[PDB]
Amino acid sequence: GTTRHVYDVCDCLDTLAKLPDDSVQLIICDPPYNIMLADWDDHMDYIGWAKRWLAEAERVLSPTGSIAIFGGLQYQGEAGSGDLISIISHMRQNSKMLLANLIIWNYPNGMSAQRFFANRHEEIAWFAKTKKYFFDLDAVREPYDEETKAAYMKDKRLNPESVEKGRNPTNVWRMSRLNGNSLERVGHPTQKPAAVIERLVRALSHPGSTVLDFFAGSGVTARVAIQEGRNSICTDAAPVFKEYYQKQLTFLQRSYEIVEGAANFGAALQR
Ligand SMILES: Nc1ncnc2c1ncn2[C@@H]1O[C@H](CSCC[C@H](N)C(=O)O)[C@@H](O)[C@H]1O
Ligand SMILES: [Cl-]
Ligand SMILES: [Cl-]
Repeated sequence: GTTRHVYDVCDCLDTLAKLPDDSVQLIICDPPYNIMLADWDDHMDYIGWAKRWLAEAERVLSPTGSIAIFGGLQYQGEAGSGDLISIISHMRQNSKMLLANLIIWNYPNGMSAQRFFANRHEEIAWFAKTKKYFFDLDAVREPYDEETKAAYMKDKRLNPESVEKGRNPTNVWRMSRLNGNSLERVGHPTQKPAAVIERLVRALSHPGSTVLDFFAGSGVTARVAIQEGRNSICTDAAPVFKEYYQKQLTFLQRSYEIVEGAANFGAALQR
């Protein structure tokens, strides 16, 4: 009943290259949306660079696996950059994966704007490797209060089972981002709130399966994986990632084993 979690500082392609085909159940992907100066030696645009890990991501996913890709739809056209649409368009043309849902993360607060509608959303593209993708809706249903539940149980037109299990969360999630006073905050500039990752982990992966994140950033995926009983592999190219990861652990003050080093990826792949 003990889960395994491996972490290390690596480039995404180097991590993927060490993972065998169909060995991962879920991938959390919140990638940078611009290439680096040196990348111009081999590419002419963002997708040219991104196509490599997107292909590798699909390769390591199991037949029942899925990948959630975070991104926006505000790309302006700057060379070397792109957004979630650049990725989706590429996938429609070159991948057999299915777009099972385009989730809208609608957050409450943000900056104001005088010349346009203030931005209050970012997206999550959920891609499934095949039609046999795993999905656990009941694990993420939102229960009605005892009052609403009662009013529905009296309505013979409605199914009692559905009422008791709760409502489908829908593909529009109203969840707030982390603020400067959040207890989760480890220092990463774009740290994602555990709440959003949790819903993905619960709905798109089963207990004891492997969750992979090669742009781990703050290491939030490992914390969620540990909490939900999943195994995990988290890597990020930034040396500071190790610090964030260790910090995530302190939040966990349960049976799990932490292992450093890409050479040990296997520990987290074992079912
Ligand atoms: N080649 C690479 N391999 C692995 N990780 C990389 C990488 N290039 C960047 N990263 C890491 O990926 C993470 C991206 S955070 C991006 C958040 C959000 N998508 C946004 O655009 O604001 C960072 O932690 C960064 O260190
Ligand atoms: Cl959708
Ligand atoms: Cl993060």
